[PDB]
Amino acid sequence: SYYQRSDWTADEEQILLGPFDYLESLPGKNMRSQLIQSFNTWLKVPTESLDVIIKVISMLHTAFLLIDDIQDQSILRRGQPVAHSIFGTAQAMNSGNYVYFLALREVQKLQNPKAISIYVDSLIDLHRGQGMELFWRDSLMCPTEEQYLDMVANKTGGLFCLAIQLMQAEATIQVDFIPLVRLLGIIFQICDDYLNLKSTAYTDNKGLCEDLTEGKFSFPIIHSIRSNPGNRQLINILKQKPREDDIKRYALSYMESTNSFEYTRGVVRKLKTEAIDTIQGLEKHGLEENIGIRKILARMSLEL
Amino acid sequence: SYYQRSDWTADEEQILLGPFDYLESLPGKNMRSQLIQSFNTWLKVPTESLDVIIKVISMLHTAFLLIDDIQDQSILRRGQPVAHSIFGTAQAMNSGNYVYFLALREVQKLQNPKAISIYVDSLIDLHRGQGMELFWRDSLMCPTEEQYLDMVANKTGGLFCLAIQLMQAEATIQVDFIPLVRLLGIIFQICDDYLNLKSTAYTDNKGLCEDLTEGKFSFPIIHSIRSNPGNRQLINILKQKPREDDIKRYALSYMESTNSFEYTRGVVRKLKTEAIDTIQGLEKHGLEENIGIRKILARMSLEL
Amino acid sequence: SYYQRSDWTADEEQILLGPFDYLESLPGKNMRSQLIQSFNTWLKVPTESLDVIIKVISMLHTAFLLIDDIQDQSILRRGQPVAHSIFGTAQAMNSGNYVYFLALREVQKLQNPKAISIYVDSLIDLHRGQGMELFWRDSLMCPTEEQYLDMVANKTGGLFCLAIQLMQAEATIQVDFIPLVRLLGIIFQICDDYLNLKSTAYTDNKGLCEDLTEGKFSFPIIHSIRSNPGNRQLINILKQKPREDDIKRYALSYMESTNSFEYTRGVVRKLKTEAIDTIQGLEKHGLEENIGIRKILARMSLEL
Amino acid sequence: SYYQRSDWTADEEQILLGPFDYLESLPGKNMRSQLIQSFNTWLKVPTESLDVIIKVISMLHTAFLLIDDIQDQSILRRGQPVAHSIFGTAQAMNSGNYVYFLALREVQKLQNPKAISIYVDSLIDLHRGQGMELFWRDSLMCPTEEQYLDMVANKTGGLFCLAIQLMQAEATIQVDFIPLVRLLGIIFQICDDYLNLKSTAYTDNKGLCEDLTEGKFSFPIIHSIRSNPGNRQLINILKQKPREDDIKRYALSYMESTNSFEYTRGVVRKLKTEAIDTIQGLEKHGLEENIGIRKILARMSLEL
Amino acid sequence: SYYQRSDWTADEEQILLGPFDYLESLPGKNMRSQLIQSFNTWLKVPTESLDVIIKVISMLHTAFLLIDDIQDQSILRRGQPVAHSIFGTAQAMNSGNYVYFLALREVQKLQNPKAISIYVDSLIDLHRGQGMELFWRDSLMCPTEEQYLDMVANKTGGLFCLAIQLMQAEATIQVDFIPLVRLLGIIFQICDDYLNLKSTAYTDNKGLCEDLTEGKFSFPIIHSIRSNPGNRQLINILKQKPREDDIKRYALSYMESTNSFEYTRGVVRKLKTEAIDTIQGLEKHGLEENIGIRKILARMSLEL
Amino acid sequence: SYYQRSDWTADEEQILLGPFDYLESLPGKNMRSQLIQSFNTWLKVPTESLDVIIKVISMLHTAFLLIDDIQDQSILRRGQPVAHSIFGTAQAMNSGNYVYFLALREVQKLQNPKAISIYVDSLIDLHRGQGMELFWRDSLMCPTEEQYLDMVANKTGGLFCLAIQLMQAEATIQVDFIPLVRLLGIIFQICDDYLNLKSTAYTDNKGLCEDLTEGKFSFPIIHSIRSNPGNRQLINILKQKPREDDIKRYALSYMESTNSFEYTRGVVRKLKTEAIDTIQGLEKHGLEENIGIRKILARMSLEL
Repeated sequence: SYYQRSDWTADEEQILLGPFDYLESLPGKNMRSQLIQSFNTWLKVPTESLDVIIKVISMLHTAFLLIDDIQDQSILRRGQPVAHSIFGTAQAMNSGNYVYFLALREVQKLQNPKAISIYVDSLIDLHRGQGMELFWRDSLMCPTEEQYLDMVANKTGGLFCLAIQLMQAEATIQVDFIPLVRLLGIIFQICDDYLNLKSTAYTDNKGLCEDLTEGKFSFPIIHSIRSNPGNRQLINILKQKPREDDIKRYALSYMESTNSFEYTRGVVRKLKTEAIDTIQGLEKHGLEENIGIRKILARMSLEL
Repeated sequence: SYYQRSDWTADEEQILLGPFDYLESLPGKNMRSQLIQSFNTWLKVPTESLDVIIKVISMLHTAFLLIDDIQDQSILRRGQPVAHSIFGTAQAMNSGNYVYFLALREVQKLQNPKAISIYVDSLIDLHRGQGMELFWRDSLMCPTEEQYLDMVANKTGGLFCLAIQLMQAEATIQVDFIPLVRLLGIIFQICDDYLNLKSTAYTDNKGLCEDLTEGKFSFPIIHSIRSNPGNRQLINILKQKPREDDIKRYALSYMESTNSFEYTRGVVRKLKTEAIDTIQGLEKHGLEENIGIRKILARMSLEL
Repeated sequence: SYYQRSDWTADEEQILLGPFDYLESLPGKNMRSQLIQSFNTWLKVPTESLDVIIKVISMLHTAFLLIDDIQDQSILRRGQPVAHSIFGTAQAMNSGNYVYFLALREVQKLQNPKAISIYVDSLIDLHRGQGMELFWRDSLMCPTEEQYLDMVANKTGGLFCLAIQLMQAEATIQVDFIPLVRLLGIIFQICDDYLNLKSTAYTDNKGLCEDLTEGKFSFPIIHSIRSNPGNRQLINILKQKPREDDIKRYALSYMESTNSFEYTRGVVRKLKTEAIDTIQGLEKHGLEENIGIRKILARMSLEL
Repeated sequence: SYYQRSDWTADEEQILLGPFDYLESLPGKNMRSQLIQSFNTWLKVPTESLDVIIKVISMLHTAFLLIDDIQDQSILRRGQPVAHSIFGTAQAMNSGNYVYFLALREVQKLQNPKAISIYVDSLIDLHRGQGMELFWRDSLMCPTEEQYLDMVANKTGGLFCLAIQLMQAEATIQVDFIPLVRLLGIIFQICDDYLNLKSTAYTDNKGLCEDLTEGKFSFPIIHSIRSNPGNRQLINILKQKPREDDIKRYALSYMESTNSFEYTRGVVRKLKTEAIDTIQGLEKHGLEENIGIRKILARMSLEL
Repeated sequence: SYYQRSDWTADEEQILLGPFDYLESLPGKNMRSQLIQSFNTWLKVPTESLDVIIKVISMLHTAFLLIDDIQDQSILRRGQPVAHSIFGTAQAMNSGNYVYFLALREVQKLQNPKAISIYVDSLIDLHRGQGMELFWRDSLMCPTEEQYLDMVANKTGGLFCLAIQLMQAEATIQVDFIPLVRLLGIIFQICDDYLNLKSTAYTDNKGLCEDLTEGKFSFPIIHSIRSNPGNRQLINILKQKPREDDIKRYALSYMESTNSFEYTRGVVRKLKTEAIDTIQGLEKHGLEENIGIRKILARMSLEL
Repeated sequence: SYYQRSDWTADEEQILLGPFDYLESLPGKNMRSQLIQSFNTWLKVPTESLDVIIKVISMLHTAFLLIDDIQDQSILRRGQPVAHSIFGTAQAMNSGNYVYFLALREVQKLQNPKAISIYVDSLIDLHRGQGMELFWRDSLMCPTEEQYLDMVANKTGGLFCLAIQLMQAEATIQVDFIPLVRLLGIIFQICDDYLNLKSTAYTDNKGLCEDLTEGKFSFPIIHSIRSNPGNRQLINILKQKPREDDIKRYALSYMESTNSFEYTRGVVRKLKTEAIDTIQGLEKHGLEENIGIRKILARMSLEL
């Protein structure tokens, strides 16, 4: 035969994972692993299966970061260069897409037929989330706050619900944790939306107000645009995707003038009270007190 | 409750599949359908199953085109604009990645315990193929022809093999058709590589010598670079990613001087001969005479 | 005294009108002269006054072309280079703005107390028209056809009305010709919108489908976008401001599929019919039969 | 009728004035209003008419800023983003051009036929000034100092003389203040020319030496170029329109080496002595002592 | 010892002369060989020496083409891609500069004490010529025709004179042929300047009117700019360095209106007449009738 | 005669030397002049000839800086703008190429036939050095450390050896100093390679890690790339030519992780010990003790 097929070699797998391994080497906050641990106080998935779920979620998380940074044309991730500024958008996009299916091969180790439908439903929902966010961005059409939370429940909540739904599939308890964890993702994203524009530590890790450079209809941005349609300064700044900080400082100033950050803080307050009440609900009906998930809720809301 | 979850709507699916429907609306060759059809003369998959496999292969094929045209920074697809030059790269990339998982969902309709692993194995090989091709392109490091074929087996063969491996999994005979189909994919790809540089039908559909613009180390380009490594004009032309026709016709002329199109024709002759031997071996061992796969063979190499 | 004021010199006026004289040297259709001439069959303005109004309308028309080609980022004007591609945007913009006021000075030669307010009212409407068109373009927000016509009445009708309103102000009859002329301007503009996409005479003078390159929401483009709002290819093509012909011919093809050129032809038929009714009504009430305005009518819609 | 014309709505006027209202909200020094107040000590125009003149001058001033920033491709105005970096050059240019004629409609409220000829003569002169400055810039031809002051007397003095000439038209005193106010504009512009390169507060408000980035043949720049034609470093730096501060710091260093800033300071001294002597001249012949205009002269000359 | 010095290898010379060999592989006119050949009818240089001078002139000529195409930012050379569009500017520039000194080494093979000073004097004049041409281009300051000719004598004559001055130095007769050859170089250059704007053979080899794209003040361009300095379109077109054909054909049309190609034809007629007089004077004083130099004369002006 | 040749004027020589005179006015470290003085303790070349050698070496040094900065697309030189950011790449390249031959005319003043062959051999070697460095850079092929030192001995050592070899030609002593001075250039370049990435004073003079922006396979960069081929982060950062400091700080961090700076320091140690032993060798055999060259060796190695 003229063609003799060769085995896949570690050296080649080291190329394919180049961009992905670069990100995993950048130190991150590891909040999804602490989310899983919190919920395991209740679901008590054994260590063998839990370690597989933690691998799958951490894998997909990094893969999405590779691809969001490309799609969102970001400069910094975790204070350091975005992977594609080193490896180029093409290899980084491929490396992330590759990992998606490496994680699918991992979920398969659970030998749990429900876990597969869960992964497929989840990846469908994640892509539906980024699909709507990109739609609004590129059409310069500000969504309603309700539309935004639907999108976030798919895009950010979608990974949280995968993690917990895989755990539910690996446990016999018949209690539905998904509503709680979806709420936690929404809070997490709204908090992330606020910190992008207000935290000094987020300026260090992504740059000043990078959501403005990216053109994102984020939560406080939506509220400031919609609080006065007569003024089109902010939505036009979004259209310009400004890299300059003079424009970003002006936008962040305009957004304070529309009380958009008290608004967001107040919404996060109301959602935290729902989450605490949901948690207390689960515990009234058979579940032991869960300090860890109360701390994960406190940690994500400190409005730095 | 502040957040109430909404259903996914037909209008939103229409947005998410915007770029995908655009490509599907472009008249194509539907070549993998004619290949499945000709293998079904042997495998005789039930029609409901063949219809599901045909949808899966159709979706994935269009989806990769979205992603591949982005990574290659192509301009034309099937003589029309590439999807991201209409919808933008981000929405094109998400549309393609989305469809990867809509197809995984469609594979589930077969209800075959082995289908998920077949899908995973193929998507992994697909990304392994494209991963290595990007690696060589981005590093300006010319592969050997042996390495090229290994990569092609994964990249172009990877989806051919997914089709025949799903069919095998739904058939009642046990014959292994994979080495044949992977040979058919290598031939298909080498022919594509030649036509991209030498066919008017391709200069009209993707533009004149578009593998040069995209910097690709394709089969004739590899041969021409390696046949006189003291002359470095062709590899340097690749690095310049030329959109200008004058540079591309000079490269094309250099490639006739190194006699690389005759080389490629000869290799295709040798590979088609192995394919016919393989087909004839399968037929001497039981299976019935397959005219259709001989026509597919003779159609894909027609201009060679 | 250190500073001594110098006079303005012929050499400096030549510099200031550099871009303006350039456009005027380009052979044009001189269409507004043929429209003034045909309304003068009724208004019978004295020749000295008509000569001043004709210079005023000529200057303003060329001046707006300078400014409009800059705001549209056009390439060709009357088949030749646009003025700023020779003189630069800044000098083209100043030349045009200058001429606005040289024309205001020429209007003063009429010595008519009401002429200044007519000029002001027209320049204001002109900028109101262009203001709204830029607003819709820059915001990627498709107007309704009713909104388009209102805008066109101001933008294209605004200078037609200035001509006829200055003439009325110098005539001795009291008939109001404005609603007719503004209808004539809306027709002129809709015809321009159609020809820009469908005429070889325009593809040679401004380039193929140049309203697409400039992102304009023109009459047929509005109809095509709104007639199937689930398909978003055409509006997305506008956002990309494509200079490539392949994208433009795809858009042009989509626009034939939504049947938007037949729609535009029908609307022009309806509007020409109103115009003839209006003309005939003016004639039944006293004024003499005006063949010339019927020829202007039939000339501007000729290719429709 | 198929077309029914709509009234202009406040919402639409809020769009047209978008860029203009943005500038008027940025806090400025308001030196033209204090110029008018100073001169009213003498002309005693009543409050009803004066308020109209102050509106017209402040309107035109902002409109010119919109357009100069576009023409001069500036980044900052009054320490904040230039309007067109938010609204785009097109809407900003239109909004400014629009305001030109809004101000003409305002001058009309004076019901003073002389005021109209004054406005027309003034707008002619302003455009003649920017016409010559742009001519020299784009031709990389350094003017003489005398040519520069002729240009400035039109460009900067032109607005000062409009303001005072409108006041003279609204007052019965037969004393010609224009020579004095033209001198004041020249001083103002030379001072502005120096502060652009030397003031720390101007670096905060426009950036470091932004006249260099813009390529302006400003007063000290002219003198430094002409003080040694053998060296072409400075005029070549002008050609490069440098955004980098390394180049601007070098240019400002070279310009100190040619004693160009003592030269400019010395010229401002001589012009202030002329202005004070002119003011004393007006007062010897009937006019009361005018402290305010002495302070406006002191405020503009403090060589920060 | 840590460092051990290696020899220079054939493979490394191949790399260094990569761009130079590329140009030499492009079919050219070999015009300076036909000029040397025709002067050798008189000077009768021994063949070994003439072969060395011919190699020196060949190398320098190709080398300057490398450097000149870089400084002019040209696209096509002899109908093919310019060397730096294949190898990059840096390697093209180094290749050319390298060859300058490989040619100095070849000049040494003549073993003539006066040859080094001849080479130096020519390279110096060559760079003096190109230096002044860049100065006028970069400063947008049109030279006088007298200045142009002085520059051309150095730039184009400079290498003609190097050839004839090396030959004179190896011959046994004492006749001075330099003023003749420098006249021949001025004629050659003026003809090149005309053909670049008017010949189909040149529009195919360098592109349509490429001196406009490169902003050159060439002989007809100088005449057209200076013949009506009130019209500034042509000089402004130079500043824009237009790659667009529409701008270039407008310039070409303006240049026919100023009657600058007839002027250039007339000047070439006058200069060819002086050349024939000079040739005939050399022949009446001893030298034999030189048909070949009359053919070179009549060939270079053929299209004029 | 129609053409009358003009003399070269000081004003024109001042244009040609524009970029070169700009550099010579920027204050530099003057290490080559102190190298020549050190070696003259031994060679005792008289002041008349030495002053010529110092002129030639300082001339060529500046000329190469003009051209390297262009080739390497640098921003700063000696803390100030690169000459071509003021004069443009074309005039700067010409001015440097011009000076090459001005220096050749200077070497001629030595009336030393050996000096000419020395200059030619040296300019050949310099261009061979930059030829190989550019080859590796543009091909993204990391050379071996041995290949790098061969290149540096030509590129940096080539000017050092010219200086000393011209002195040897002007002196009767028959002792070969070239091996020592070539070693000194290698040390100098390795030191320069390290200081580019580590010195605070080099960040001030060229910018942070400018070798990374330029894509140079410098000494520590080579060692870090080759110390782990599995990781391709650093060589890919080289390919991207990063202007951003986030990427450069990451690269410099990665390079510390591979102990590349201890490696380079250790190599410089071993080379200094060879140089000191070489110097002691020359002194054992007749040469007087040479403190100056011991200090030039100490000054270049202080690893700031």
